[PDB]
Amino acid sequence: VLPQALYLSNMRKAVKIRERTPEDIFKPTNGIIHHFKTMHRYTLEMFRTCQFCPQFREIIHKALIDRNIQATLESQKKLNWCREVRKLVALKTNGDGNCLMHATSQYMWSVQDTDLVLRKALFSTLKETDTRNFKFRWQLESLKSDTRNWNDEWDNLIKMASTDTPGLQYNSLEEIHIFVLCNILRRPIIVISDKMLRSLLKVGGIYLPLHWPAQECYRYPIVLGYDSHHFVPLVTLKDGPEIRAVPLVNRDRGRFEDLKVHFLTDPENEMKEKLLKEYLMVIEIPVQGWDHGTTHLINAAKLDEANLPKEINLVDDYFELVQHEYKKW
Amino acid sequence: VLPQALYLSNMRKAVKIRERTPEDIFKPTNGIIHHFKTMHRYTLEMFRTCQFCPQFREIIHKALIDRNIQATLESQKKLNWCREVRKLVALKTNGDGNCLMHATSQYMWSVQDTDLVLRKALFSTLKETDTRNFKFRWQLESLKSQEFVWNDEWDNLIKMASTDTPGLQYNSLEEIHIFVLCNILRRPIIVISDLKVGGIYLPLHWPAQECYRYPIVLGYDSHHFVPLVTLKDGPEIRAVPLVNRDRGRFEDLKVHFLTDPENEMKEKLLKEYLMVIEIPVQGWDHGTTHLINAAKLDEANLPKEINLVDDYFELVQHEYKKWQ
Ligand SMILES: [Cl-]
Ligand SMILES: [Cl-]
Ligand SMILES: [Cl-]
Ligand SMILES: [Cl-]
Ligand SMILES: [Cl-]
Ligand SMILES: [Cl-]
Repeated sequence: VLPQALYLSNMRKAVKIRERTPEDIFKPTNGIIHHFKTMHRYTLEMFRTCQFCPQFREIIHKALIDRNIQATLESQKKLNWCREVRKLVALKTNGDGNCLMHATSQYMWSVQDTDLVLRKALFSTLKETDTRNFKFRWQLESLKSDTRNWNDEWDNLIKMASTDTPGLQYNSLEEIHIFVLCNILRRPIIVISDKMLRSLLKVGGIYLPLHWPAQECYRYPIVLGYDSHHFVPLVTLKDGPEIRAVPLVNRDRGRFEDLKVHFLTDPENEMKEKLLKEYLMVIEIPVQGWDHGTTHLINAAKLDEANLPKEINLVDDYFELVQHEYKKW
Repeated sequence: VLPQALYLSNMRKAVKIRERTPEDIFKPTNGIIHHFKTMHRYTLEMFRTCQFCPQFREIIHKALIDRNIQATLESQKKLNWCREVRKLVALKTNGDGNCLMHATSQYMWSVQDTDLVLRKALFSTLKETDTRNFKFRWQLESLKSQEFVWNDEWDNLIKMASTDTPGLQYNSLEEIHIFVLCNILRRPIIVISDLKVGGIYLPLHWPAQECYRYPIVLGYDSHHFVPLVTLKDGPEIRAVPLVNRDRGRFEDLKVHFLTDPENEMKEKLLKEYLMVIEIPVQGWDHGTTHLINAAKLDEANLPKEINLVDDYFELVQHEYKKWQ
């Protein structure tokens, strides 16, 4: 019926978007990490489906939405658990070992990382610059959770970022790769991950571009979901009264558990709340208490409004195809 | 990722093109046939797959070209027999029973008739307009058959043009439907084949001055129509021959549904409705050259907004750099 998956809606447009990305990268010569000049500020929003009928809804949802990860994260009260906030929806992402990049790229630009532009930029930073501060931060985080050979393990993580064949086409990436990536984008990344109930994953949590001053970074996050070694973007649904925000804590039975903030130094961790407020637009939302009567204020970060112009938006072209195809029923 | 139909390089743009088509149909009050205002004057050409690594040249062909029908028509010496004119290539067409329209739509607009705009336009004329003259021409052509072994036949032809389920999804179409179609387009249709569907269909319900004088060219084999488009950019003549070699002589392509007075002036009619040129070709005696008639083919002219092969071509170029 409709396209069988998003990218088919305007292939020429996708190519145009992809072709713009490597030209937006600025490569300094004073040792500052390479980074995007403008495109990191873009954000996708998904269109509403409620106006359509179940046979149609079904084909749009089977086409665009990863309903398996969406159900897993919702059923654990990790995704879409606050009544105050706008729904997020998981978009299908290719599972080829480059999905961290495909999901990040879709969240901003509605296309996956099929030219390997983000993957290469990550590997180039890891391979060709001094990474001593990234290494230190990762050592600290490694020791907060046998005999470690630091040099050998660091070299392996650099190797994992390469485009070389080893979830089979590329090596899977892990936390440090997310942290380096957010510094290339100058934009925080928040990962909502599958995780065992405390009564019984470490990739979940908040990655800040700490190698830049907050004033030089975009202050709405990219929001990804993670499950079974797979990343997806979790994009906001157009709707208020509900507000665009993502909670920065999870429920844990009758208490709350802060999302992990990754790769901090010790003094940063002491002023974590202050740091979060610099790099994100942190608001407080009242939620129902699962121990005490009434209510508890929790921190959340504001999410961006859709700003990805039509001329670079597969989702807009997709929706216009939907409308055409719809009115014929 | 190299799509199997030109339109899929940009499905959003395909929809825009299809949406333009019914609005371009003019529907007179005085009983004259409904007809396109402007869009009938568009022509698609295919891009060259040489000037690519033959390895990659071959990836595109499996993607876009109906090579089964190209080889059949070429081995029968009907398609691309003449070494003096440009090569024509058969584009893949949906075989759902609406392929006459999918092929015709693709030749002009690079999209298939998937909203049924042309198919509905045909049925509308046959079920609404009067068609007295069409039926007469059809009777005359039908009675030329030297032997006959008969009149619910006209109503069933009308029914065949409907969008009703028959079998494929739609009823297959025949010669008379081609003739009505060329008059809705005000543009000749030429069908290359080995149903005697092959030949030339002229929009004779219109004076030639109101018609577009480059043809639509289709191929036909095994109940299936495809467009035969010009391959873009050597120095061969941009024209389709109006004869074939047949047993050591040149035989004219059939011209369909003419009246007696029209038949007596067939060559003059061809010269009014087409751009006829007289070109030299090699004889069977290699010491001899012959002049034959050919009709000029149009140059590619689909504008930016609804030009689609350029979008497909851009995809190809991006993919090829990554392939080098
Ligand atoms: Cl776990
Ligand atoms: Cl976490
Ligand atoms: Cl020849
Ligand atoms: Cl011969
Ligand atoms: Cl013929
Ligand atoms: Cl001869």
